[PDB]
Amino acid sequence: ETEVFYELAHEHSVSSHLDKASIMRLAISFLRTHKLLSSVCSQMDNLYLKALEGFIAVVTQDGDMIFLSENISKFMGLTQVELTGHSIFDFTHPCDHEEIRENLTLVSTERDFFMRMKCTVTNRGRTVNLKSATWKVLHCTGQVRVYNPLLSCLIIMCEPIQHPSHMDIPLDSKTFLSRHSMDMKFTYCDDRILELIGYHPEELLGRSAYEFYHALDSENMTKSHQNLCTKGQVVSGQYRMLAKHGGYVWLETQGTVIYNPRNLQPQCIMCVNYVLSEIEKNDVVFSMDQT
Amino acid sequence: RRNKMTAYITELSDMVPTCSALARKPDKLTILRMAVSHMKSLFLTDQELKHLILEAADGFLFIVSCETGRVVYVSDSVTPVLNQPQSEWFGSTLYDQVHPDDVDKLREQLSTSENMGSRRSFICRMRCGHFVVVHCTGYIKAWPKFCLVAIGRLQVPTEFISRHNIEGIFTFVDHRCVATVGYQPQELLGKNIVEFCHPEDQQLLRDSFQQVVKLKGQVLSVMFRFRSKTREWLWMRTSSFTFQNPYSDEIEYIICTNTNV
Ligand SMILES: CS(=O)(=O)c1ccc(Oc2cc(F)cc(C#N)c2)c2c1[C@H](O)[C@H](F)[C@@H]2F
Repeated sequence: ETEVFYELAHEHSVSSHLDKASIMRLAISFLRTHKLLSSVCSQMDNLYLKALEGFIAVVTQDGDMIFLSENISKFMGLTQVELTGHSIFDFTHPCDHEEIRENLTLVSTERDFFMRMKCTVTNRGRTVNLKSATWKVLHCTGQVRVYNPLLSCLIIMCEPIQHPSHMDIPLDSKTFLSRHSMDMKFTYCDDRILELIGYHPEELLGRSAYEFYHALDSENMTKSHQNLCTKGQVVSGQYRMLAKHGGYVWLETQGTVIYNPRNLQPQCIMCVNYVLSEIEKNDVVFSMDQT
Repeated sequence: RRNKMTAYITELSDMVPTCSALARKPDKLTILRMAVSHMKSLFLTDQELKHLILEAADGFLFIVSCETGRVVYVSDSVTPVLNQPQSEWFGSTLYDQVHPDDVDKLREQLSTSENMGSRRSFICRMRCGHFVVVHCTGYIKAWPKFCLVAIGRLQVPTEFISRHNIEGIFTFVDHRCVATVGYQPQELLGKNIVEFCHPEDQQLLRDSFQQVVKLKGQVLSVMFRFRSKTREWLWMRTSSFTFQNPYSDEIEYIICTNTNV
């Protein structure tokens, strides 16, 4: 009989009943994952994935998500069982696909990019169905590996970027928010900037953020803006902002395109800015502004 | 559409050497029973997911006390991420393992006043070998008083660079200019670059500045005599190009790499 199709111990109140391809896809995917894990390798299985602010994904060169961590649900809504064994392209924005394809290939193995993935969870923290599929930007950082006709894998950690409006995470004294126009000019900034970088918000309003970028950084910062506009969210790399009276502070910024919800239009870019350093080289004057 | 289930079973058999250890696939029902034995035989394993996370993000797990910061536990991935034995981390406090100017963000995040199972996500500089930037995400669990459980992941003078308005005024100079032309940065900022140009070469540089603007986005390299602080005409290869806003395309500044020739 087909009671063995009710009997596959897959890594247990969910190994009991599964529907159609769920039993098999999961199993083939598990064994392929173990095959890679042998290649990589050489209790506390609940702390690791409750500390992460993202999920782990092992995706093959064909594009198969042979492994998805158990927490994908907390960030994506879609379950590990709904997706394991399925193709990355069936759950990612099509206009991102080619990028994903060149990140799956082959010789630096490090990978850092941004993709858009289907999401059936909602802001309050309650799940929804697949017709109700929003796009969530994931920062994906990992390695592509060769393992065994050698195969090839992409082990990535996929983190969501918190929406500036909605966040239950402790905000630091070293984090401050700024609002900008599409022309990258400040339209608002926090009171803390003075305490941290030395500037009053009044003297930045109307000033484009390119005025304050250290000249070595501003092109890597346009590329990050050209990806926040293409994809709606971004994490910058570490950058230098000239301080009010000499020097520069180090920053990392999570950017988010904000849409006017009445006309569905791009209104502003909200930027959560993280101060990583104190003023460095205050003895050195870089700009005309700081004189 | 029946292919899917068939390929599935040939794929299943192709994934195990003891299913390639037969002349042919056993009965489809028998194949399901055959695999059930292999699946039970041996991915929730702690040790596997730790290495998956070190693979993906190059990060380690650690638990410190909120009250003192003492590292109650550190996983062994601290050695590959920070070149620091667990000897150094275990039996110590995270404060002495991070940059001195970060101990404050550290206490702020380690606070238990307002937030238990609360989340944490900060960035600090941890000592290695020098400090490295570390993204730290975690939560707070009961010690058995309070404890942060968290993952920390690692992540990625011959000339001087200047920025100018299209007029030619230096609106930015990097610190290297003292060793190339002898001027302190403030002695250049606010002045025009033609001021330091030999009067003979002045129209050459003056023409390049208009050309770089019309030749938008593109580099050209004029060569002029630059007046030092020590007053001596020094040949100077200035390669300039236009930088423009990626949205409005309005020219933000001219970028010049002044290289002594
Ligand atoms: C690339 S980003 O992280 O999103 C970013 C990061 C920083 C941005 O502006 C800022 C904000 C700030 F606090 C200091 C600086 C500097 N220097 C620039 C901006 C962005 C966006 O460009 C947005 F348009 C704006 F230009």
